[PDB]
Amino acid sequence: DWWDIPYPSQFDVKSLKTQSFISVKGNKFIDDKGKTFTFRGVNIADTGKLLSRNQWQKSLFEELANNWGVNTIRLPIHPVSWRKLGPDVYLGHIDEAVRWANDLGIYLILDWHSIGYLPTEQYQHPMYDTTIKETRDFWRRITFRYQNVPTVAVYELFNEPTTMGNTLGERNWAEWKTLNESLIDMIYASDKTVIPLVAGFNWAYDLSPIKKAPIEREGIAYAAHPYPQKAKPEVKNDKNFFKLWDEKWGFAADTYPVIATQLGWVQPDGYGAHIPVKDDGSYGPRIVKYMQKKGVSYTVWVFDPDWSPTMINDWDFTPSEQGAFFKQVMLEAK
Amino acid sequence: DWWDIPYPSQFDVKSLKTQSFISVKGNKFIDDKGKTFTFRGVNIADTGKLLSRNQWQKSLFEELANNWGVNTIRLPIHPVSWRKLGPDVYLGHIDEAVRWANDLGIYLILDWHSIGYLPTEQYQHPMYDTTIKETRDFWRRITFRYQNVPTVAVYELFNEPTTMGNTLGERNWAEWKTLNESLIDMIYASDKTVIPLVAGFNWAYDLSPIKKAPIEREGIAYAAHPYPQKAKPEVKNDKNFFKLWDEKWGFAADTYPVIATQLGWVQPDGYGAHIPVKDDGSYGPRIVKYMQKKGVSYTVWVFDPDWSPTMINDWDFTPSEQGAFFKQVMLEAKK
Amino acid sequence: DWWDIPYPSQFDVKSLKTQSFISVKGNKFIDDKGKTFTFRGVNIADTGKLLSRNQWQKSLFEELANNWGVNTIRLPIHPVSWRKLGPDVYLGHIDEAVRWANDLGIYLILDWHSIGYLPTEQYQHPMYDTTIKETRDFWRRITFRYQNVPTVAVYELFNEPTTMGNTLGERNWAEWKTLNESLIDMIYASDKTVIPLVAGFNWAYDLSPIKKAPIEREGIAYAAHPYPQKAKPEVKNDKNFFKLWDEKWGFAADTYPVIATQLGWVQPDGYGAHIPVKDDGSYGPRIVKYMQKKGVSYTVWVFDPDWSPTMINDWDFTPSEQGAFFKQVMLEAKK
Ligand SMILES: OC[C@H]1O[C@@H](O[C@@H]2[C@@H](O)[C@H](O[C@H]3[C@H](O)[C@@H](O)[C@H](O)O[C@@H]3CO)O[C@H](CO)[C@H]2O)[C@H](O)[C@@H](O)[C@@H]1O
Ligand SMILES: OC[C@H]1O[C@@H](O[C@@H]2[C@@H](O)[C@H](O[C@H]3[C@H](O)[C@@H](O)[C@H](O)O[C@@H]3CO)O[C@H](CO)[C@H]2O)[C@H](O)[C@@H](O)[C@@H]1O
Ligand SMILES: OC[C@H]1O[C@@H](O[C@@H]2[C@@H](O)[C@H](O[C@H]3[C@H](O)[C@@H](O)[C@H](O)O[C@@H]3CO)O[C@H](CO)[C@H]2O)[C@H](O)[C@@H](O)[C@@H]1O
Ligand SMILES: [Cl-]
Ligand SMILES: [Cl-]
Ligand SMILES: [Cl-]
Ligand SMILES: [Mg+2]
Ligand SMILES: [Mg+2]
Ligand SMILES: [Mg+2]
Repeated sequence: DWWDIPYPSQFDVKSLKTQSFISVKGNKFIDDKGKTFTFRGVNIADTGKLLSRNQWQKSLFEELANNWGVNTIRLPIHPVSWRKLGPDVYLGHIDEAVRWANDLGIYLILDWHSIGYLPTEQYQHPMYDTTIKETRDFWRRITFRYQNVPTVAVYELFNEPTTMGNTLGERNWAEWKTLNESLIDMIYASDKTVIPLVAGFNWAYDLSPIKKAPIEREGIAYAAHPYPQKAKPEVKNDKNFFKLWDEKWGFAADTYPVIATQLGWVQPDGYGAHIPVKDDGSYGPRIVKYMQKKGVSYTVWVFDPDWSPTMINDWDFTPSEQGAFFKQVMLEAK
Repeated sequence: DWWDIPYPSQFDVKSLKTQSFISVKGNKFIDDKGKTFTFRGVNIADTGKLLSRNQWQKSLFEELANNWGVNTIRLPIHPVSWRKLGPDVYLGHIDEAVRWANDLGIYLILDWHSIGYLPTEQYQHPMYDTTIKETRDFWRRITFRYQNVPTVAVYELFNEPTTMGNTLGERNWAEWKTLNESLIDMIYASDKTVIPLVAGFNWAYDLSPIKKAPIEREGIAYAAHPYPQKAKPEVKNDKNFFKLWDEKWGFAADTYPVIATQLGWVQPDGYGAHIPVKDDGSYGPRIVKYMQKKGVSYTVWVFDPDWSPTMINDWDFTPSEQGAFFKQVMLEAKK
Repeated sequence: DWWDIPYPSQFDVKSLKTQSFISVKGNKFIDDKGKTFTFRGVNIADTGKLLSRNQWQKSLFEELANNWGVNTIRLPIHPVSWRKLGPDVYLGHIDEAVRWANDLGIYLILDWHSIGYLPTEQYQHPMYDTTIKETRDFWRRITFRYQNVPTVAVYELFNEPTTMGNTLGERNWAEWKTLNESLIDMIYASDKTVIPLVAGFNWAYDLSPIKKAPIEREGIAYAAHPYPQKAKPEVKNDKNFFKLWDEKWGFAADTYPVIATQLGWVQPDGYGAHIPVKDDGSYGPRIVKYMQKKGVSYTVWVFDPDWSPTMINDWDFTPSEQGAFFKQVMLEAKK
C-alpha cells in the first residue's frame, strides 16, 4: 500500500573507516590537513552494465587501487539505468561502492551521466534521456543518503552539456548557469561538505563563459573533457594545443579547481575509434604534461573492455595502449 | 481504439436535493440567505485508502453529520492514489461523496493533497509526487465535472507548500503566487461559483506574504495549518501563541475568509506523535478560542484510526483525546 | 541492452526521384525555378488509424494523385498514435509515404496533430495529449531523418492552438510565439530547406496577432483553419465572410505564404456534423473563390470515410458532397 511506503534512510557513516574529507580552497582541492589533493583515477562503466556481466564487485576496485594507482573512481550513472534498476536498488549498489572505496581509502565522483541540453530536455541518445524533475530528484536523493560521507567527494551535476549544433535547443549560458545554481542550492541545503562539479558546453569542453559569468556559488569545481580532437589545430604540436586548451578550459584552473572527468584516446584505426577520441598516441604525454603544469585532476575514460576508448582489453585487465600509458603515469604519481 | 475514446461528462446536478451555495463576501463565507457561514468539520483519509479496507461508505458520512456535528468533510486526494485508481474511477467515487454529502446537507472541500514545492516538482514523499501538468489536469477535470454543484464548496489547490528548508527548491512567493493565479484562472474559466483555497509556505502555515502581495483574484479564501508546534513561543500560553498566530496567519481573517484545513494534536508520547502535532492538550481550547474570535473555519486532521494524529481509535468511532474534544466543540457549534 | 541501442539513421535521399524543393520567397511559395507554387490537396487520417484497417498503402496515394488532382497530402500525426506505434515504427511508415509521394511527384505536409495549449500542456482530448519535451523530440527526430528531402515540404509545428475559452490556460501570443521560434530554431539548426508552418489561436483560425508581432524568423508560412462557422456574419454572403476572413487570417497572405491546412463542410444534418463544420454548401465555392483570389494553398479535411467531415463515403472512394466539389476544383487546378 502506497501510504505504508517508508521515508528514506541515510547512509550509516559509523560503518566507514576513517577517511579525510576533500574540500575546495581557492583554485585547489585540499585534504583535512590542508595538503593539496589531486583526484587521479578512472571511470568505470555504469553499475547496471557491470551487474549484467557479474563484474560489479569489490575485486574491481581492489585491482584499480592496488595495481593501477588510482585514488578516485568515477561512476557514470546513466539515467536509463537509474530507471531500469530503480532508485532504491541503484542506491543500494552505490552503498556497496562507498564501502569498497572507503575500505581502500579511495574516493568516488558520482556523475549524472547524461549528454545533451537539460533546459529543453533533449539528448544525444535515449540512454541519456532525463528531465529536470528527475535530475533534481536524483540529486535530492543522493545528497540526503550520503550526507557527511567523505568517500563521496564530488557531485558532477550533468556529465556533458551540448546542444549538438543547436539541434537540441539554443545553447544559453545564463539559462544553464541558473539551472546549475538551482541544483547547487538544493545540494547545499542538505549537505555543505560536498563538491559540486559544473560543466560547460561543447560536451563539457568549453568553460570560457565562466570568464564573464562564473557560477555564483563557493566550494565548486569545474569539469573539463579535453579529448584529443576537441581542439583542432592545423599543425598538431604542444604549443598549438596548449594555446587552444588554455583559452577554452585550462585558464579555469588559475582560479577554480578543475577535474578532467573524461579524457583518453585510441588509435584512429583502433577498437571503437571515433571523433573526438582518435589519436596517434602523442596526446597522452601532451595532456599529462599540460595537466601537471596546471595542477588539474583527472579520471580517464574508460576502465572497461567494451566501452571505448578502452583502458583494458579484457576482464583480466590486460592493458590497452592508453591503459598502459595512464597506468604508468598514475602509479608514478601515487 | 484511441480515436473512439469518449469526451467527458458533467455531474448530473438534477440528481441533487436542494442545497445552498456557499460564497465569499469580503472576509466571510455566506450562504444564499446572506447569513455568515462557517465550515466546521473533519478530514477523512484518501478515498483509495478507505476503499482498500471497505470503509468508503455512506455510513461514514452519516456518523460524522449525525453524531459529530460536522457540516464539512475534507477529502485529501493523494496524487499517487489518483494515479493508482485512475481519474475515471476516482471521479466516480467522488460522485458518491457528493451524493452522500448532499443527502445529509453537508459540504465537501476537495484537496489536492501534495506536500512540497510544485514549481520544481519536488516533494516530501513519493505518495505526494505530481507535476504542474498533472495538477492542472486534475483541476481541469474536477472543475468541468462538478460545475454548478453547491455541495462541492472549496477547491484547495495544493495542500502543503514547503521546500523543506530549501532542500526541494528555493521558496519564492512571486512564482507560487503566479502559479496559483494560473490555476484559479483555469477554474474560473469553467466555474465561477467555486471557492479556490490558496496556501502559503512552511506547510501551509505562513500567509504573511499576502500582506504585500496577495493573490490578485476575487472570491478566494486562504488556508492555514496551525498545528500546535508551528508557533514556538518560549513560554506556552494564550497571549504568546495568539500574537504569533496573528502575525503568520490570523491577520488574513481580517480581510479574507480563512479555513484551517488541518489542525489537531496528540500527546507527545502518543500514537504517531511527531513535530509539529505534539501537545499536552492545552492547544485544543486555545486554537478553538482563537478561531472563534477570528471567525475562522476549520477541518480537523484526521478522522481515521490509522493516520495521525487520529480523531478515533477504531472504526467503531471510539474517540481519541483530540477527537473527544473536537466532537463536543462541533456538536455545541451546530446548535 | 540499453547501451547497444543504435544511433538513428537519415533517410536515403539517393533513393528518391528528382523532385523540386519548395521554398518561401516573400508572400509566396516557389519551386526551384522561382515559379509560384500552390499546395493543393487533402488530409488523410492518422497513419495508425489507416494501418488498423489495412488502408495504409500506396494505392491510397495513387488514387489521390491520379484521380483527385492533389499535389499535396497532409499527414495528421496524433501524439497518442506516435506513442502507440512508437517513434521507430511510425517513422518507418512515414518513410513509405515519402517514397510513395515522391514516386508520384507529390508533396507531404507533416502535421503534429494536437489540439490545445502547449505552454500549459493541456488539451482538448487525450488523443492529442503531449508535452513540450515530446513535441521537441518529435521535431528533432523528423528533421534529422528527412534532411534534404524535397518531398517533405512543410513542418506544421502544432495543428490547433486553443485554450478552449481559457479553460486550458491563459492564451498569450508572446509565449506561443516564443515557443514556435524555439521549435523553428531546432529545425533550422538541422535543416534549413524545410518550411515551418505556424498557427494562431481559436483552433488555428486567428492569425491577427502577427500584424503586430509576427514570428521573427524567415522562411515560414502561416496556417489557417477557415471552417464555415469560424466567422459568424449575421447575413451569410460573400461580402460579409470576406471581410471577416480578411481581418482574422486572409490579410496574412499579403505578406506571408498561407496554407489552409484544414477546411471543409458537411450539411447541418449530415454525418458527423458539428460546429464549426456545418454548412448548406455555399461555403465551398466561396472559400475556393477567396483562396484563389489571395493565392492561398489548402488541404481539405478529410479524405477518410470515418473521420468527419468526410470527403468520401467508403474505401471505394465514393465522393461525399464536399468531396465531389473539391475533386472537380483540384482536377481543374492541376491543369
Ligand atoms: O555499449 C556497447 C557499445 O559501447 C560503445 O561504447 C560507448 C562509449 O564509447 C561511450 O563513451 C562516451 C561517453 O559516454 C561520453 O560521455 C563522451 O562524450 O563520449 C564517449 C566516447 O567518446 O559511452 C557509451 C555509454 O554511455 C558507450 O556505449 C562502444 O564503442 C561499442 O563498441 C559498443 O558496441
Ligand atoms: O500511512 C501509514 C502510516 O500513516 C501515518 O499517518 C500519516 C499521517 O500522520 C499524515 O498526516 C499528515 C498530513 O498528510 C500532512 O498534510 C501534514 O503535514 O501532517 C499530517 C500529520 O503528520 O498523512 C499521511 C498520508 O498523507 C499518513 O500516512 C501514521 O503516522 C503511521 O503510523 C502509519 O503507518
Ligand atoms: O475516430 C472515430 C470518430 O471520429 C470522428 O472523427 C473525428 C474528426 O471529426 C476529427 O476531426 C477534427 C480534427 O481532428 C480537428 O483538427 C478539427 O478542429 O476538427 C475536425 C472535425 O471537427 O478528428 C478526430 C481525430 O483527431 C476524429 O475522431 C467521427 O466524426 C466520428 O463519427 C467517429 O466515431
Ligand atoms: Cl554545445
Ligand atoms: Cl517552506
Ligand atoms: Cl484560443
Ligand atoms: Mg561526501
Ligand atoms: Mg461547487
Ligand atoms: Mg524537406
